Amino acid sequence: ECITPEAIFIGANKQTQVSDIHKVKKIVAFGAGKTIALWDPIEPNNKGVYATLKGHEAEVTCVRFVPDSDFMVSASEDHHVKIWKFTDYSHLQCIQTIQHYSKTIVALSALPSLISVGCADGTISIWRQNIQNDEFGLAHEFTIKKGFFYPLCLSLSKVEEKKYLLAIGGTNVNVFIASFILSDSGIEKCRVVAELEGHEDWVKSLAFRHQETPGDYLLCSGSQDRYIRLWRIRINDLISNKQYKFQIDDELRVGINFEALIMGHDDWISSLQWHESRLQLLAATADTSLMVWEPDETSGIWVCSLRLGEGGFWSCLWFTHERMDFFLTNGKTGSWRMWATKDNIICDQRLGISGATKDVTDIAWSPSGEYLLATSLDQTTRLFAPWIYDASGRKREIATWHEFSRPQIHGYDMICVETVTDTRFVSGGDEKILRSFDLPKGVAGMLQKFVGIQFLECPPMEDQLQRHLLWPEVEKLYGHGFEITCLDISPDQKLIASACRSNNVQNAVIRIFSTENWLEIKPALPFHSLTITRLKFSKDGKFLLSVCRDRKWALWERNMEDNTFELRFKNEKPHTRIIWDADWAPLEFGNVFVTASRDKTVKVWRHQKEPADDYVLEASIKHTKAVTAISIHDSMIREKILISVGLENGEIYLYSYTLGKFELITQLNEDITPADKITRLRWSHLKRNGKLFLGVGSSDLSTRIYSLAYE
Repeated sequence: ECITPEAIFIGANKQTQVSDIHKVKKIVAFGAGKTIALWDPIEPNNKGVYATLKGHEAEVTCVRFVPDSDFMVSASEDHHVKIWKFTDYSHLQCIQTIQHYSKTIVALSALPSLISVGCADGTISIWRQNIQNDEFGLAHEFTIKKGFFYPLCLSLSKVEEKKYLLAIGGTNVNVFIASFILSDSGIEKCRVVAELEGHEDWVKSLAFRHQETPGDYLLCSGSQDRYIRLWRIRINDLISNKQYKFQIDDELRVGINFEALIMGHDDWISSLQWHESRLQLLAATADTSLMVWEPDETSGIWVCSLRLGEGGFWSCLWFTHERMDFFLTNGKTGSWRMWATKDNIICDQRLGISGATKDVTDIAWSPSGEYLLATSLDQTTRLFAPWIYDASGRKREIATWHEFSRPQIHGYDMICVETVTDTRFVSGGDEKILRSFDLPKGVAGMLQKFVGIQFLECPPMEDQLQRHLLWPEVEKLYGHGFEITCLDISPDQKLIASACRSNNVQNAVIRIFSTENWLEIKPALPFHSLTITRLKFSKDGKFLLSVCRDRKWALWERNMEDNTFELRFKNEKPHTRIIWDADWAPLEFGNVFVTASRDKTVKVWRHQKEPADDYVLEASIKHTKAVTAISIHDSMIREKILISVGLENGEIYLYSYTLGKFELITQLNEDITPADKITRLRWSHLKRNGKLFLGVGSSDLSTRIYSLAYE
């Protein structure tokens, strides 16, 4: 019936220009994979990322809000620049795609009706939007003819009406200042006027400050030489030592001069944010330092008034709310850290957002269905759960989801996870090893307090997730040099089934381990196939389903006394292409399993004793793209079964299936689905708040939660 995007967990890209914040709305927009994630940093219920803007075909690199407007500019490694416009108070849509560039866009800077673009081929362009429509047209572009120079940062400043400055920093030790004038349908008098020198390495961040005092404002530059330089700009009323004068025209005379030097002892300068209207400077560095610099009240020299954090920080943001001011910054794990201060004196850390930075490979709910696990190539296993209760046992108005634990942070290329119990899980990958972990005492009391799972003031901070909420490894299992591809637990939680793929010599094999003694049950299952893509124990544990890349499926009958297996059913032409995923249906529906294949079809297989004893094809359904994930809900909804279907391009479908007929409940709106391959779909056993819950992992970089309302 009704579908809600409950939660989106996606990590922030690691570039210095990826993030920005709307001055009026306080909405944080940052590049996250191919998408632009939107975060309300001060939502009353602590909601994290609530939407991801799709469109770019490669990693988003720059994001900037057009000041005093409803527009937003973004850039990507796809060489494109996109113009977005607000449709409601919180969401935007793409209105223009600039395909003028051949290499990655590196820097952006925006002012009302103006955009400054920097490309990795050396091009610097000025775009101003037409007045009739909202389309942005190329006004003029040029190049700094200094070898293979290309810009790494840009900053615009409106000096007077129709007259602008453009700061350029990149692969050069000098800050280039250009000046142009606004004219009918473009610009003129655009040339480089000054080369502010002083830095000793590449300039990585630039930012002009606004004119609180008419005609006298500041420009801060950050370099890879660990320093920040402050430059004073004046107009008409100007005067070692140096000062770079130039004329924007026969009636405007600018004078720039060095004013202050800061830091120099905390690695590269990652990001610099001025604050409106106070005269303070926020700086993020590459050694995980976030500092506020302001001129002393007595001596006037610049001095650090606040220090936060300690790796590295890439971007930082700054907004004021309720007489306090908030500091944002993203780290190596793609997580946003946040602080709040009455004043530069006191502060406390506020709840942030988190997510993977590389493709999400697998997910798995706990047997109870109260939390979700997800692994990523970013070498982390992450646990997400809803914040249902406050500290007093009262139920929160909205149960927003958060990462409550990071069981693993140093896992080499995991591609599969599965929960043994509510307190233990197993994980594997190309390590050629299978690791199992227990739920520690700390995480326990936290899930019990805020999530209600029975067995501080708010969910964890990034500090606690990186080195306190790790699960202790309890068991090492060796595949004897064979890479793992997937696994499953028997319903009784007494058996592991590990799928190991072929080394192009020996074929695939299924290894069975006991959860009690963690010893292999030695009759290993061989194959005439190379890569098993998914194993699944039947609901009653009687059979072990198998699907392979070479288009086959095979059912292994279980001996309930010896815990051994014997091939009983097989099919060598059930599908035309790779079978990516399979899942059983509730026994109350029958003896049924479903397959999903690269051949774009989902097929249902029901057991029949009639001639012959075998699982035969019952129904099929074709799609537009390859089907990569499928999940049947543990319970039955409206006397039928509920099937979620994930495609290679990110689309998700929800079906109700009865004997011989599929029924499209709905295709999830294109604005809430992932932007790439769904790697796993998993319903949650739990029914809560009259809602079913669906967990999704994708090459998006994201782990997403959806709800479905039935009764």
